[PDB]
Amino acid sequence: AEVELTIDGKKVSIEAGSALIQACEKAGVVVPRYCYHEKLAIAGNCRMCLVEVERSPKPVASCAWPVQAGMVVKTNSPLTHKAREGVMEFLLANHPLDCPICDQGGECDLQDQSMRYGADRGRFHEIGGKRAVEDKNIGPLIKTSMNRCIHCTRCVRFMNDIAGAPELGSTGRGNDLQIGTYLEKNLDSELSGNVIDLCPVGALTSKPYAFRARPWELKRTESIDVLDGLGSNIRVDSRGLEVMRILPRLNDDVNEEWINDKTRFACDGLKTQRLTMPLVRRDGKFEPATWEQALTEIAHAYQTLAPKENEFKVIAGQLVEVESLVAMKDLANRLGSENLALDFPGGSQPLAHGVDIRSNYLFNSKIWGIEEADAILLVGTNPRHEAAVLNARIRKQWLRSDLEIAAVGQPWESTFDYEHLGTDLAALKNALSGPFGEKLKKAKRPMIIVGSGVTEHPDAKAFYETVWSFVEKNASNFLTEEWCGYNVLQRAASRAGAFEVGFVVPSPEVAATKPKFVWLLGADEFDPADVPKDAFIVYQGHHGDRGAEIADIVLPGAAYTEKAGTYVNTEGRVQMTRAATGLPGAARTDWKIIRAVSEFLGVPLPYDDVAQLRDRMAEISPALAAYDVVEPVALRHLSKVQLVDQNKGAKVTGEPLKKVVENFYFTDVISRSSPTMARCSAAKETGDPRTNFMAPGMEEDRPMGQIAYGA
Amino acid sequence: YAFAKGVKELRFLFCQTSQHSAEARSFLNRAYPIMKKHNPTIPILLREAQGTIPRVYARYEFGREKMESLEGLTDKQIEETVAKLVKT
Amino acid sequence: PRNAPDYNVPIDIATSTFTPVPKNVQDGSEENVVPAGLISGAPMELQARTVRIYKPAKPATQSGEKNTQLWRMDWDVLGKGHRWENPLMGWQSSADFMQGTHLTFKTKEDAIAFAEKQGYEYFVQEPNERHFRPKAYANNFLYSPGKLKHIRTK
Amino acid sequence: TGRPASAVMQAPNRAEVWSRSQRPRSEAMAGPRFEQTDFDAQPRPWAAIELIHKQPVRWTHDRIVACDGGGGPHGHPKIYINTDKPEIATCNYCGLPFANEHHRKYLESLPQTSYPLN
Amino acid sequence: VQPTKFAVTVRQSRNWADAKQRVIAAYRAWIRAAPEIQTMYSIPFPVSHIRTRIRQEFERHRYVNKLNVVDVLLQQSNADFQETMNFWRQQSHVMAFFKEEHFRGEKRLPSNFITGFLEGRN
Amino acid sequence: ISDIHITRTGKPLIRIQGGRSSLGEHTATVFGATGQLGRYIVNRLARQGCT
Ligand SMILES: NC(=O)C1=CN([C@@H]2O[C@H](COP(=O)(O)OP(=O)(O)OC[C@H]3O[C@@H](n4cnc5c(N)ncnc54)[C@H](OP(=O)(O)O)[C@@H]3O)[C@@H](O)[C@H]2O)C=CC1
Ligand SMILES: *P(=O)(O)OCC(C)(C)[C@H](O)C(=O)NCCC(=O)NCCSC(=O)CCCCCCCCCCCCC
Ligand code: SF4
Ligand code: SF4
Ligand code: FES
Ligand SMILES: [Zn+2]
Repeated sequence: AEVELTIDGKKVSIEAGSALIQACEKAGVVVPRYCYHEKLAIAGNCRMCLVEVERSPKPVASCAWPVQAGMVVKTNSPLTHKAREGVMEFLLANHPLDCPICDQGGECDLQDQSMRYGADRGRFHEIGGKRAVEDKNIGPLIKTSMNRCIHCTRCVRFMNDIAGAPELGSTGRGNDLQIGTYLEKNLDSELSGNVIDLCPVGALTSKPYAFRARPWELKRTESIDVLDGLGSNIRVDSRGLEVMRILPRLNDDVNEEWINDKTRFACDGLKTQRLTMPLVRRDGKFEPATWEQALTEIAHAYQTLAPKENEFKVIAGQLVEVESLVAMKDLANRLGSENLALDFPGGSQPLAHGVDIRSNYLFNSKIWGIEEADAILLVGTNPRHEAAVLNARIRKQWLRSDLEIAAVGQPWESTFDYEHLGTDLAALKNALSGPFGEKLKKAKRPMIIVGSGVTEHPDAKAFYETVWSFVEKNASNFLTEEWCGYNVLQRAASRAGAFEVGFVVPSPEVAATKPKFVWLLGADEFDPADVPKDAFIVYQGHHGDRGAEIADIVLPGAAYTEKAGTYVNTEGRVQMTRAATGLPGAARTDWKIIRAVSEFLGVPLPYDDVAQLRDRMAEISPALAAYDVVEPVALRHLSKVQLVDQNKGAKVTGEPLKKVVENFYFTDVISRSSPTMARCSAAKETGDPRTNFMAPGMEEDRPMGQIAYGA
Repeated sequence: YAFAKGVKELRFLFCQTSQHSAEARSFLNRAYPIMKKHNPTIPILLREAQGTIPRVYARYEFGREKMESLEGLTDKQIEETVAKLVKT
Repeated sequence: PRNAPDYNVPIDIATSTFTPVPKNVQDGSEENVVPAGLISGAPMELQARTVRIYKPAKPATQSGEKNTQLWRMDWDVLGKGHRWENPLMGWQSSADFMQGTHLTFKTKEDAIAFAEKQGYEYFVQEPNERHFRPKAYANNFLYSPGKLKHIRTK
Repeated sequence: TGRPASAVMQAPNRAEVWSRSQRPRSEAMAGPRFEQTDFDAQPRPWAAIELIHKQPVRWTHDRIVACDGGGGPHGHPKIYINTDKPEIATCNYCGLPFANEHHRKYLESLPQTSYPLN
Repeated sequence: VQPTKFAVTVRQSRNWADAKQRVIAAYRAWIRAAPEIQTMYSIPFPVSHIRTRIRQEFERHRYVNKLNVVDVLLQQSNADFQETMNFWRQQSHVMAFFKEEHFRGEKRLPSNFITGFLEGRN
Repeated sequence: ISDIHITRTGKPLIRIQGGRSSLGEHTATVFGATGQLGRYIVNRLARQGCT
């Protein structure tokens, strides 16, 4: 229940069983802290939160002090003042005078709280000197300047509890206590870059963002991660026309102060192989062209072909925003084509789940639903690779509750214990009626997560009716008023948005027609069978990759960092990206490339301001007008007609469920262009702990150095 | 009974719990599963949002689209209105 | 006509090749709002560009929340004219006269009132807040009757 | 451009760039502005990176050594360098080399070394 | 006009009959003055172009239905009139009110979608 | 008027069309620029960001 208490006179209403520092926050009182983090276990090591409590002879650590029904807390008494100066004097006695060479400079909690709660000068002048410690090699991404360690334990707590990667520790004793693996090892965790943000000081910094910028010079934009389907909320820090770093911003509904390594380091892949001008393939060589006469040769080729119904095909890639889907949907429709394919294999045929009910393809018990999950069945998903931050949230619930996890699919290296039931569809039918099924039947708030990797499995029609028929058999537990145990997990930020606007192949008939013309709209992971060789290929994108290699025209669009695109995450939340920079070269906004080629093909799409194109999106799906919120699905029971009724006679073949992510580091074109992910893969493969693995710096075998980064 | 050939996609826009959408919500809970059994080659998208005045959108070839509202209409009256949109 | 860009707005002295085409220019007739953008002496471009009203998120890098306490109104970056490279010194040149200007407001409705008074287009972003959860030092040492499934290391 | 050696060689002491985002002088001093120009009059300082690696190692018997830059209050903020790895430790501010006397045997056995070592 | 030749003490319109009387007297003075503005500032335009362009600047605020907004729009006019009739504005300020003496000219926004797309937003 | 110019030799120019601080990206040599005509060709290129 609620206890009541006074802090600096003022009554605060905090739940019983919480710490005092939590009530000080709720009461509007700033309490200095270093070790305590809202999302990490309580540690009382720093001693910077020492407050004065009535009926207590010593200062108490507020972070670890539970709130009681009647206590009095003075946070500004002379007891508190001399406590904070004394700790700030100890925290700075052995601290290296490395603020000009430190990357944490200008954004350091040790600096700010020294200015606010410390003394103005220091009393440490020992002829014997300060402590000094050697540096530690803990993989390519993290640079270590360990003299700066203040021993908060925030990273050992994060790596051991949130990341499930217990290789970081604390060896030694007393003043000679040190943070790092005793034997040099490469921190192997797709969440390991969060340690850099968690560090109060710059003892853990990022090797890519080594000495390039100062925090004060960065323009900060609150945008969305599109490198995965979860839609993680981020901050894009840029100095002029170059993105410097990508940080995590709080959103407890999605990502909770955490981002994965791909979404943090792939931004160096935004300045390396960019398409900056229109290209035409002439005599087998890509020639530069203007817009007026690359859009012309689009039209001339289209007139020459004179395609019939559905002979004009579009394939939408995995970084494509909803605005350009709706625009390309229209221009496709005015050309007599409903051939609206998607990048993944099986995406040029209709999907086993429909798109008629929104609940068919969404993560229906929202991401926040895991916080109360009791039993979870994972089907066709290695969530550590497909949805990293989501995987962590599963472990957080597992570590604190009686959560049972079972998986059907390919075994993976998991940060939580899970039962393996099998790899094929029979091993799902045998599980869902086996011992683990009664766990789903008995446990309240059950959760079945179906990976988007089964949608591309040949047996998905059988897989999807197997799952939902169990859900429909087991309602009032799976299908209560506020709960839905059916959840489909996207791994690309474009899939839920395409499904929302109906950007899919409608019928098997349109699927079998050979196209004479393919618009690869940011599509680069297309299966070769889905593009006929002799067709006319337009590639619209931002990075030169497989798609541009085969194109007949290349049209440069915008990356997600210089457009305000609409994206829908796997839970159905409609979020908006904010442009942090402008367009490079002659690139153009993606929806505008579609709208212009409407003039050149003679069917101009009506809207010609993006405000108008958002009014059109509202007609297709009104949820797309609601921002930063999930709109609940009303007819959630109507989902049986696609999942079970239209999936009744399924030609099961027995092929096992396949892995979808061969390389977590190389998933998209932004990632594959990134030098940092190049080093992350190479270090992973060869197990190299050296920070300067393919980077500037002196080595045993490089006395002279090296200017290559990423090679 | 199917939809007339030349119809490409039906789109019902309504609200999850508004009173203005209960009649539309009643229609689809009794209509859509039969509407999908007859012709599975057509998408029939049900898209809702808080405070969505009920609407229906019928698309045909070349991207021609018709919108008839549904406010005030009873459960019965909807069926003829959709029939007008899907019969030729 | 329903978000149609008025391509025939009369430009002014400060209109450039980077000025977007506006949809609505304060006529001076709209009810309950002062047409301050009409009498401000500002260019028409202020009425074409969108501003974002939001509460800045706390840095991931540090635990101070002083900058999250006030609403900021800033102008959105455009696809051309925000930054280009100077051919001579490599400096970054700009055409965006609003690039370094931001406004601070105590409440969301104070920012909305100012935006409508000046004729700005505005997108409001609702703050992301935490979910309270009681945290207890004592849990670090809770007893496991069964398998440990975690080796807490301080 | 091109014909004079000063227009071609990045510094008098060094011929190549020493960072990945450094512009070569060959590309920086191409174009119309560098026509009708004396390239031997152009500012061309000696590269610091070559000079710092010509510095002999300070051998020391201590685990932690103090570097202030060598000029009292005319140096850099005083810091402390740990010399416990079998490598040469370098001051972050000035670059001077330090090495513990315990690693002299190992260091003298390496074929190529980042500092003269004697 | 005590301190300066065309000075008018700042007055607040009493009502719409008064406010419209002042607007018409402001417009009358400006279009009367157009020959005098065209010789002093050596404007290479017909007096008719000057008068039709003066009309546009009143035509912009024809739909203002606020009395507090009209007075500031009237004070701005009176002050502009004073600095033009006294030779205080330079020819550069005056013939910069005509938005065709830009080297890009009157055509400075893109005409429609496609022409602004092929030129990169103009 | 276009933002892209492919020169007769084949190299592409990506111009930003503004005024003095802009990027015309055309490099020009005007022989006979100090007479009465040359000051008009010079001023027209230079004031739009060209060398
Ligand atoms: N303006 C007219 O009425 C007409 C002119 N033209 C031609 O157009 C061109 C430009 O006209 P305009 O500007 O009036 O010409 P100007 O006579 O005003 O200027 C001619 C230019 O040529 C340069 N020049 C002349 N002789 C030499 C020389 N022997 N060596 C080097 N530079 C030299 C001058 O430099 P400097 O000042 O140092 O001599 C000057 O920059 C000329 O060829 C002119 O004959 C054609 C038809 C009509
Ligand atoms: P009729 O009854 O149809 O219209 C009469 C009016 C216009 C009064 C309307 O009935 C009316 O009520 N409209 C609203 C009131 C109004 O017009 N408010 C504004 C009046 S002041 C004004 O418009 C000033 C305009 C600019 C003044 C300067 C013009 C010339 C400057 C440049 C000259 C050339 C270079 C030197
Ligand atoms: S961590 Fe903070 S206090 Fe320490 S050197 Fe870096 S900026 Fe200075
Ligand atoms: S390395 Fe950083 S986060 Fe880890 S204990 Fe030291 S100061 Fe704390
Ligand atoms: S904040 Fe409680 S001791 Fe660090
Ligand atoms: Zn030094």
